[PDB]
Amino acid sequence: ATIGRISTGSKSLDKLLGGGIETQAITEVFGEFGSGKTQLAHTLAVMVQLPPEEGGLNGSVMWIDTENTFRPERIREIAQNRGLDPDEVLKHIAYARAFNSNHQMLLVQQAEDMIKELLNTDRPVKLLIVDSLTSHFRSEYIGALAERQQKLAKHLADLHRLANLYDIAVFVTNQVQANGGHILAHSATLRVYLRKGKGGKRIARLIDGEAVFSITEKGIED
Ligand SMILES: Oc1cc2ccccc2cc1O
Repeated sequence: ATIGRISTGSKSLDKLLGGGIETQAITEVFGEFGSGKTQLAHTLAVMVQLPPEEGGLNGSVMWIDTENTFRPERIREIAQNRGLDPDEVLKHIAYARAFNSNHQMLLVQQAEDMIKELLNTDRPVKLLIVDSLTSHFRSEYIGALAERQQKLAKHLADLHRLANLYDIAVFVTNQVQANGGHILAHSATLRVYLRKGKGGKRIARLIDGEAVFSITEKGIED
């Protein structure tokens, strides 16, 4: 398949990304608590449902939530301010809460079943969100870094296989602050560092110019 792109909602961020986040790729956004990673996830879950003329892929979404941070009311707001019907937008987001890192890994295998079911339809899965990808692994493997890296590596390999096999954009978040970070090392297709700037602006930079945007009723925008 050709590489599809999903607009982030921000022209600035889209330019930095070459048009938007790519299908057949894992995009990892990392930064401190409160930097806006989950807001970007919510925005992408709406944008992907637009037609290509508006920066979407007419796509369905699957969302694995590890921190109980998914907010349907926020999806509704973004959808209503992106000219979409909020009920339709929510009906095309499949949502699951991961109880722990092992359940998170099983949910990726489960996601493949729904991906296959929708593959030949007019609303194939085009976006798989894992927010947060690392939080359970970090808490469960304190003092056991080598084992943590083994499990994360298999999890990321599973996500890669889905991205490439089914032409999906995988978008993952990773909280990194004071003294923290192996990030996801070199595993993601693309690493985006997100931070707060003056006056509530958010700033994004590719790791391996900078885009600037705001969090608004449209999700994010210039
Ligand atoms: O109904 C489902 C929703 C999911 C969401 C994320 C990952 C896997 C899922 C599997 C489901 O059957």
